[PDB]
Amino acid sequence: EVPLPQLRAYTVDASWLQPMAPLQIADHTWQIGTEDLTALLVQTPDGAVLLDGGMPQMASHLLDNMKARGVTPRDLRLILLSHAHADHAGPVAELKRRTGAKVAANAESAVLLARGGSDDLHFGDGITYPPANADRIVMDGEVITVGGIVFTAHFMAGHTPGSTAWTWTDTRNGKPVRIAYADSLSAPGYQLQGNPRYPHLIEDYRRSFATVRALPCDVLLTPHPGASNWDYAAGARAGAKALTCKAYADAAEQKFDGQLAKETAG
Amino acid sequence: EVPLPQLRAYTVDASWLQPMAPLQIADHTWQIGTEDLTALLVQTPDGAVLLDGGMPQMASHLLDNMKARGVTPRDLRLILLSHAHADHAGPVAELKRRTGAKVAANAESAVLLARGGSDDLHFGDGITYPPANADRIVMDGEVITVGGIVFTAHFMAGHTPGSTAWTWTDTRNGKPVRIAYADSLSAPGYQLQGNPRYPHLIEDYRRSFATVRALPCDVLLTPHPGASNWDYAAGARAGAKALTCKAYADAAEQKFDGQLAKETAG
Amino acid sequence: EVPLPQLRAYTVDASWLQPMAPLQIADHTWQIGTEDLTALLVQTPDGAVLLDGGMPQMASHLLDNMKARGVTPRDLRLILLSHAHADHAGPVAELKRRTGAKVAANAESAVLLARGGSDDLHFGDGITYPPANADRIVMDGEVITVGGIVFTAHFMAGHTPGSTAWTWTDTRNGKPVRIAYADSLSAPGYQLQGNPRYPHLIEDYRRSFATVRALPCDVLLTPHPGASNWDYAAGARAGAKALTCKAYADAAEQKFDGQLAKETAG
Amino acid sequence: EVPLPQLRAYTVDASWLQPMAPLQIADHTWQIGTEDLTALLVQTPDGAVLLDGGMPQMASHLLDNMKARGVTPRDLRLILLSHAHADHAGPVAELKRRTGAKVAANAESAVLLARGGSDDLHFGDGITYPPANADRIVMDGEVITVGGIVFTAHFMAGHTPGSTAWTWTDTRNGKPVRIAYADSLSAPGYQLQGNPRYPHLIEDYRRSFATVRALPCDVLLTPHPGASNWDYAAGARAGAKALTCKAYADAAEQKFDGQLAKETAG
Ligand SMILES: O=C(O)c1cccc([C@@H](O)P(=O)(O)O)n1
Ligand SMILES: O=C(O)c1cccc([C@@H](O)P(=O)(O)O)n1
Ligand SMILES: O=C(O)c1cccc([C@@H](O)P(=O)(O)O)n1
Ligand SMILES: O=C(O)c1cccc([C@@H](O)P(=O)(O)O)n1
Ligand SMILES: [Zn+2]
Ligand SMILES: [Zn+2]
Ligand SMILES: [Zn+2]
Ligand SMILES: [Zn+2]
Repeated sequence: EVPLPQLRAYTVDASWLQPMAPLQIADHTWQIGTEDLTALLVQTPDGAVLLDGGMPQMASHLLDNMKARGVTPRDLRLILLSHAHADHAGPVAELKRRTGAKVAANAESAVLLARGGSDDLHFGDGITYPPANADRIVMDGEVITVGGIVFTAHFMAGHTPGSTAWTWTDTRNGKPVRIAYADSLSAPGYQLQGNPRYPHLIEDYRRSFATVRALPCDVLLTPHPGASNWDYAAGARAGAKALTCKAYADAAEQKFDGQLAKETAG
Repeated sequence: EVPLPQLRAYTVDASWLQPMAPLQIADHTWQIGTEDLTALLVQTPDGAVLLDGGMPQMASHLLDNMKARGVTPRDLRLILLSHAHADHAGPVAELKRRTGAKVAANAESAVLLARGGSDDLHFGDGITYPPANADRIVMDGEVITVGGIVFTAHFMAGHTPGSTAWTWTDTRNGKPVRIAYADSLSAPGYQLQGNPRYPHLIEDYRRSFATVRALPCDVLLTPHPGASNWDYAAGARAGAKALTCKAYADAAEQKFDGQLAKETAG
Repeated sequence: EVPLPQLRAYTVDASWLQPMAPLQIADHTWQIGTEDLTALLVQTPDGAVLLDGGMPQMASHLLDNMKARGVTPRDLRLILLSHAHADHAGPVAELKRRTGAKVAANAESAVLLARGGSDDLHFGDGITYPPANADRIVMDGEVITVGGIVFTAHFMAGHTPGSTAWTWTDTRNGKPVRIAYADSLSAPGYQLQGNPRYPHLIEDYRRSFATVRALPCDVLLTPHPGASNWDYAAGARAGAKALTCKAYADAAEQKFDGQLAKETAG
Repeated sequence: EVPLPQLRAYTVDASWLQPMAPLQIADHTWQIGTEDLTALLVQTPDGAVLLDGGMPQMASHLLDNMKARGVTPRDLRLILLSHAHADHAGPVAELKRRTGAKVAANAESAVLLARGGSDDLHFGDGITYPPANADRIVMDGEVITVGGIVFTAHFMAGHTPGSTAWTWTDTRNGKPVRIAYADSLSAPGYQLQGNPRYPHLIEDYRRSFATVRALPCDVLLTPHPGASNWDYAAGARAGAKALTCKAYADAAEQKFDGQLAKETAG
């Protein structure tokens, strides 16, 4: 006779968990996550901002890289998120406990974060992580300012209801660089049509392709670097092959249309 | 070079996950969990109560056994807990979504439940589960009444700060049976002395031994049946060898004293 | 010298607090709130649903009217909300404590409900109420079924980010009646243009006028009955003068356009 | 015919709302609240701590006094609480939004804080305030360290289940000063005996008198200064008549015994 199955851990490709030293993107913006998971540190004269943290076990590595950059735990002021899945919001609860950081997120991301990713619209309880509370709720197009760097929220619902693109302007060589950190536009194993948990899913993805296409976007970054053709291990040429926001959105829409056709067939 | 380790799932002995048919304890009280995890159903003319649910993957099995007993999802009114660890409160969030059930717990258990067992005083984030909210907060000695069965809370802090014994009076052969569902009194791998996260840990365990010793207790049940010498697979003799509350408390205190001595040596 | 001002209570017109006996709308749908605040009871063979509860002090009155209708506290299964302001969600926390009811709401309404209406985008902390937790989060167009009555959520953001219309089909004289419970479309004292807390406010109101115009709508009801020209004190002619959803939306848009023009001038 | 009563605001004596300039207690410790509500600022080389905030409308005044002391919003690191009633935790939610501050509290205080003081064991929904979340849960006897000042929690349940005394050592004239910020020991209008919401109320108060009597206590402060015979308007003699912790506890117990006798008679 047969016992219920053991709980299964959320396991990922090794490269997603491979630590890297900080990689500079612009004068105040650094990649400090792993080879294949983005975690952006933005350093200001008035404290630091983190956009995404990657997987739950990455907290101490993030703190090490912040230290290397001159950011102590007390200096971390704000955490922002692309979306509240385990491989991007994983270490947020632990980072809040170990630093001065407060979380800003939209309502959808906040409720998923507070559930630790449980009762996911598509994954159920298969991919969970330590829950955390949001300190500030943001609305579409709202700005947050830290040390004079202005971050704007652009909602792009689909991958999760709370999926967000974050944009800000940094500098490089004395010239402004408009950075767009755009969320995933994938739908991995999702039921797209007639989904009772997400009835307007397709309409939301279509709007989000348009949103991403139109972002202020000298440089595009994504939570998985491969999605925007970044190679974090490629040093001085890490961002050389990066997609524009237009090309990223077009690729995502073409992929999405193909998935829809397959779902209709399958 | 070396990636961060993969997340590790909370895995348990097979017998902890082995489904069993309902085993009657008294006229209205049934064991409906697994061979080695207690989940008690108390059926009243005015709805049902569940005390503990076991592991997260046990939700559907619990619902099956309730159905077998004549309890539909709408009939489940109340969930009570021994303590909010993954192997006793595991399926609570899912049960709340799939039934009419509301959760009553003390403040300590409620905050741990809402974190999904994360940031545990002793386990860190090693043993987590889907978070759930409590609908009612109870105080020490408070009663809750369902269909005329009266449940009394007896706080017994130690194993967790929110550890609770639940007592009620059922019947068997026309005579009252005072049932005591006493929580774990173990301290598995805990730092007992000078623990910065739990400075009065030893004082709390000592008080809890006294509390358990004095419970109204014709029949003792525990979240792990082995702790009270129950054998759920032994049919008509399942409870024959069960400890008294006095003997359970004495055994736990002797074990605890030995662990203290070993900690001092080790 | 001068002390800080005393806290000021949220006071309302007397008619908003004037109890009324249940007024039947269709075969299973009743108005059970006050003369000028809507609270709809929908009775099914499988339990009851409440849509809105009015002000915080209305809980006991609601329970009295439910009792008069044959609905005991245990029979109330579900609370739905138009929006989470004090004069519609006021008694929700108390109703959850005193009944079997669980709350279903969208993410925006859930986070405002959990704050008890504090940190409102427009009112600050001026209009607060006892906080409550949502048991189920719903997405736009999602359905909830109770005793065979099907409720559909239609998001209509503006008055609050989480403003929702609820629609369902009841019967009257053997014929179907498509009921639309549409939220407020007012913006009382709001900064409409360039609002940093709600940057897309005007775009959201415009979309919501279109949403309301298109609802399945044999009979329109609104949280303030006057907004849809209901007169709950008018007995057999209570709903005689009621607006269509089209006329309600058109009136709201004309009002809104006038407010925009005044804001530009003022 | 008669409408339901209007909501009634929580109004207090004018002196409770009378702003005062900062009054120094020891080298790093200041009273910065009102004439009759304590709010203690402790300034360290590594950020500031606030113990209590008074009433909800005191947030801006607190921020003004912090500014006068050289503490900017970003410098406020930690809020601690005596108990989570409206006249001590009132402005906590707003302070968290406007500063860098995180809240540390025990489980009981955290759950009451998250409800905004609603569903109080004794007051019901009569005295509510904006809800806030705790960032850190503390256990009895646990320490928190900021800039080298060590704060110790001493639970003293009774006035609320989560009532806490906070102790720390400051300096004055080159000598250590052991400061005890002891919570209220009052029971205003409480049912003491046989209270179904608080069955061990009397036992908890008795233990708390003993706890307070034994605190390290060169200087006693209380949330209402009058309770410890402080006069914040008396300048250089503000603390001259202050009670010892022993005398404060003895007075509270004598008062409590009298209230018990009256309850038995009345
Ligand atoms: O290309 C992307 O956007 C992408 C790539 C891989 C995986 C995913 C999502 O499943 P995650 O972001 O939740 O991991 N998204
Ligand atoms: O004897 C007991 O009380 C016992 C036995 C085994 C394991 C444990 C605790 O680790 P759990 O209750 O969290 O599983 N406790
Ligand atoms: O016509 C309406 O929709 C209306 C009427 C009066 C007041 C209001 C809003 O302020 P409330 O719904 O928050 O009370 N709205
Ligand atoms: O002496 C005291 O401790 C005292 C004095 C006045 C009022 C109270 C309590 O009601 P509060 O602390 O909730 O205001 N307590
Ligand atoms: Zn994802
Ligand atoms: Zn345990
Ligand atoms: Zn409103
Ligand atoms: Zn108080």
